[PDB]
Amino acid sequence: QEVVIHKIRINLTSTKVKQLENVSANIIKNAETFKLVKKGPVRLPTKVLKISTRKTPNGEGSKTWDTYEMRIHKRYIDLEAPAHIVKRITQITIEPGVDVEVIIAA
Amino acid sequence: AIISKKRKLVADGVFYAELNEFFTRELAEEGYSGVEVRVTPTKTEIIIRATKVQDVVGENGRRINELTLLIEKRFKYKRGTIALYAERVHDRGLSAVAQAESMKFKLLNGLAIRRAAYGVVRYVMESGAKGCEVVISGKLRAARAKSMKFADGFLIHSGQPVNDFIETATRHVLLRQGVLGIKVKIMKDPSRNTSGPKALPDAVTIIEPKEEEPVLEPSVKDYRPTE
Amino acid sequence: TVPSVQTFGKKKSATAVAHVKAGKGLIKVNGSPITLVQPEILRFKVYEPLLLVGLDKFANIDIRVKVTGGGHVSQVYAIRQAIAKGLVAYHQKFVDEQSKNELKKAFTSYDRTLLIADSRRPEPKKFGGRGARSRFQKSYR
Amino acid sequence: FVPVELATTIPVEIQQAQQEIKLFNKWSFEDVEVKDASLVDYIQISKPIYVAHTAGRYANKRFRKAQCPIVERLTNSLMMNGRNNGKKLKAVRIVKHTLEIINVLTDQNPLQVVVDAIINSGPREDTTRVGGGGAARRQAVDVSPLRRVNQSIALLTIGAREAAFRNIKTIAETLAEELINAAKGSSTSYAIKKKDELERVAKSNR
Amino acid sequence: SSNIMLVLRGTLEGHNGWVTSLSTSAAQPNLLVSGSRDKTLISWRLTENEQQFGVPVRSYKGHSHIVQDVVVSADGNYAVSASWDKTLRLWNLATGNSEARFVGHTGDVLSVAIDANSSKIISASRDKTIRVWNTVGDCAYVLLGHTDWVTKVRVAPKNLEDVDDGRITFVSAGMDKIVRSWSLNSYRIEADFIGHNNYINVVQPSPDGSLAASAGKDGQIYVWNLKHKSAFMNFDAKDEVFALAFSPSRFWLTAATASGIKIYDLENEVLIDELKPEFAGYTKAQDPHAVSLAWSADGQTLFAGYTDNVIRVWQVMTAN
Amino acid sequence: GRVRTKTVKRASKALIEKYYPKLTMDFQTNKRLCDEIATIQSKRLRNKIAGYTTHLMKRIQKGPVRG
RNA sequence: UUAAUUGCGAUAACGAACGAGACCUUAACCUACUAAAUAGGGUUGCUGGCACUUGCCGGUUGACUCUUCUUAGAGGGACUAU
Ligand SMILES: [Mg+2]
Ligand SMILES: [Mg+2]
Ligand SMILES: [Mg+2]
Ligand SMILES: [Mg+2]
Repeated sequence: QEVVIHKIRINLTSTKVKQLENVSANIIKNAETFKLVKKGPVRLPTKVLKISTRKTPNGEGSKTWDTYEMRIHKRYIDLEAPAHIVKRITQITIEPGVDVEVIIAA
Repeated sequence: AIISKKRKLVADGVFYAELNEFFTRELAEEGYSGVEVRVTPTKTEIIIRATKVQDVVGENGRRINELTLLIEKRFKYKRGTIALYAERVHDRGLSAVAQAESMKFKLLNGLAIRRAAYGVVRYVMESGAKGCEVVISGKLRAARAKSMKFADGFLIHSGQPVNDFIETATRHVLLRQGVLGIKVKIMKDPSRNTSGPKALPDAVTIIEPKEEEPVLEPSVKDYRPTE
Repeated sequence: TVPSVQTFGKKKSATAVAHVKAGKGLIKVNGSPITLVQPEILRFKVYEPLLLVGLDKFANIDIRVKVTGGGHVSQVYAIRQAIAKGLVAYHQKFVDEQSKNELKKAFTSYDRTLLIADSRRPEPKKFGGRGARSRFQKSYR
Repeated sequence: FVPVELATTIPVEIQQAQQEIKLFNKWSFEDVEVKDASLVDYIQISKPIYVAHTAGRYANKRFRKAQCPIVERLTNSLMMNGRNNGKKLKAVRIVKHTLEIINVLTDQNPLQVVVDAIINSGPREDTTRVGGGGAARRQAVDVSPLRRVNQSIALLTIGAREAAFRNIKTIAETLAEELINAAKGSSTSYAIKKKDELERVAKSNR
Repeated sequence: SSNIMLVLRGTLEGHNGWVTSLSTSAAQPNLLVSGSRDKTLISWRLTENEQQFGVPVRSYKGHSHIVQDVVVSADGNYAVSASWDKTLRLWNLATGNSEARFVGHTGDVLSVAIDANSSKIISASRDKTIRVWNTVGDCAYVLLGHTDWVTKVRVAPKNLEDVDDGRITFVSAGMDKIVRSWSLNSYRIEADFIGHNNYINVVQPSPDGSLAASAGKDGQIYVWNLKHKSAFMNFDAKDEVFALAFSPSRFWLTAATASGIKIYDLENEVLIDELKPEFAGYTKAQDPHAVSLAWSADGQTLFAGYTDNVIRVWQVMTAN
Repeated sequence: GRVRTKTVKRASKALIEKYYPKLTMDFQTNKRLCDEIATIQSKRLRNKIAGYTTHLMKRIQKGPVRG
């Protein structure tokens, strides 16, 4: 007997976007075909991670500078959900790049 | 561990760089071409695209085995957490890195530079890519520095599609007189480019309209009524 | 429920969110009477739409504007835009098309950004200088 | 005179009948006349405003700079010296004070006074760098009306600042007295003095 | 012979995009809904006070792209708007708030047809489909049968055909150069009317409903019998057309030609008037062309909409 | 400073040559036509193509032109 | 003619390639969509003060509801359009 509502909460992470977006699409499609109550795939400010460096390794030349960056997207979600179907959902449909974390909200 | 998400992502990136430089250092003689890191909740698999798959595999699959332990020894991963997979490259012609390593190896044997480079570019054209370039700089048979370019087809230099299609590799070759820089640029065919745009930005494809005969002017028609 | 609509106005960062209801001529920005905007000289500007149309235009209306961001002049201009946009939105939605028409005519007939947002927005600073289009200095010798 | 009840009580002078837009609720643009027939259409007294500060796009196009209210151009040109480049609030307060002073000195509703001062101090002839290297000369050239307006504003504000520098007298009042001198032909004004000097140099080098 | 000449009375303005469609509520005389490229449906009250014939009432914001066709409800309280923002919108004409947003097309929508009385919704769209919606928002039927964009679907009026039929017939057209009329309950295909040498842009049935007219680029107007299932006549406008509207009482046909408006007396098969109003500063090639037409219930007033963002009223007064 | 370089003009000219009966004086309609009937990567290029096609439609309506 | 070897064209030149553009990031516009206690808002509880007329200004992981504002995806929007 594992009927207790779990309030399970997922949080995604991805350097890129489309993999994260399709992962979220898969998670929501699985939850809805499983008849679950969800708080939608909320959108969080994609944290830009910036580093500005000098191009020249020696400092000679006109001052020229460049800005590398990533843009990380988190977009957590959360379900009012039982265990076994949901934990199985968590352990399925992961592609590389996207990192998934689960907290039970115990 | 309890580590900020941004810090963890940077750590994953620098770990990716770890493995990439590792494989370039060691597996070069076996024809290393690229690395990928895929993670399941269970294990973190490392997928190693190489030219000569068996030599990377080694005798009776021993070689792969040792590499795994090195990783688990170097990066403190527990036994069985990470496994290694060897696959043949889809096609060695397209992967510029394999071509550049082939260049370096063929020079190591002391081959004709122009002959070797033209063999490489001909192989690239044979592989179906729509443009190749190989650049060699250094002490070409002399003391004064030189830099000759050997190109065919055509290559685009500017515009974000440069990253979208054109693969590029650079290698240093150790000859008795010093170091020779080789740069390989391969412009992948947009038609067969997965995971990205299927054509160049300015490639306009007009579609042929199907034709019909217009003589049927009056042509009263009737269907049977349907519920 | 009470006919009520919500609008916004901006100035480069400053955002004024205005909620307008069918009330009794209640005009508060940040929960304070509109007479008390600190610029004190830009003060007439916060009145500025009203005097164009005449406050009698909103005697059965109440406006509350919460405003954040920006500096001060930006804040005041955002408040102005919020007020004008709220008047226009309410009158268009519940009163009549022609009413909104003379309101738009009066607003646009004076300091066009009073109704329309200003798109004039700062751009990033390139390297090599103190400003986006400034260079440090050169020696030559 | 017809006050309207609301939940918030707008003060007397602001709420009474003010569909008669005034500069600072004090001075009216009506009755303001442009003497010289040229500089009309180059001063925007036709447009009534309630503050002398309206941040609009008045410099992107070739000639929209003329649509600026004249008082705002004066304000924006008060702030010189580099250090005080911004702080428009300071400039608008100074100009408001100066309008009050002009209201004191010769009641004549001040906007007419400042417009007349602008008209008078414009140099109708200028000089130009023409002499080539060796036999340098000073050529006499006619001037643009818009340039006359802009030049008048610049010389007025320059005179005001130079009068106020390290001086007990304040910028507002120094500007006011310069405007008073410039409404007439009072050569005590620095602005008209420089205008005369420029006119004379142009004339002597016809 | 038939000395009845209509004259313009005034103009209706307020749209900032082309007057794409008009629609008159049967029950209410002075009500007129007009859609524009400005994405804003304007409801007009007709006033007999002065030169302005009609006066706006409510503007219906809620459309992000072009509004193409407009249809009013039977009572005069709802109106359906077809838009290029990939949706349909149903509006209450008193409050002014849309309550239904019909979603599901892939090519942007072009045409709307109201039910006979109230129950169903008929929409045409570039996605080569015709959608039969309910009043709340769900799509019940997805009619297929056109390879190209369907330009317009209009419900065939049911005058007296049988007392009761339990069936609602309508018509559809597009660039397939074939006109497919349909029946609705259940609600399946029926006959094709292949007549057009160049593609059709507008079809609008006669007020009785047994007759319909189609026209397009070629300038040929094919007028057709619905129940009799026979081609009636083939006029030619000698010019590209935009809209055709049947007059209610007269046996007439207004047509929105590229140059002006051609009125045909169908019984005599002869045109009786051209509409070419005056504009200033238009060098004979930038003449705004009519793209919306509407005949009021009496049939004595015509409402037209050009690209000049103008809606004109043509009062049909007798010239003795 | 807009002059609409070779690619837009050539693609447009082809579109006229192939579909003149299917083009109109309008931009929006011609925009959707060119989007549907040809594959254009970036929508800015598609808008430019539609604009040139509309200009050519207006030119033809005024009078036949070379090329 | 354009900012452009950018085009109109004229043409012992013809067709092609790079560069420019095209392209990507960002900035702006989306009362259209998708949603949101890690962002907000309305109503409504329970409370604090004042005016006492039911009005304001407040507080409050209470309840309900909403997404204009804040987010970020899909997209829409301009191409010199008229
Ligand atoms: Mg290029
Ligand atoms: Mg600076
Ligand atoms: Mg570029
Ligand atoms: Mg929003």
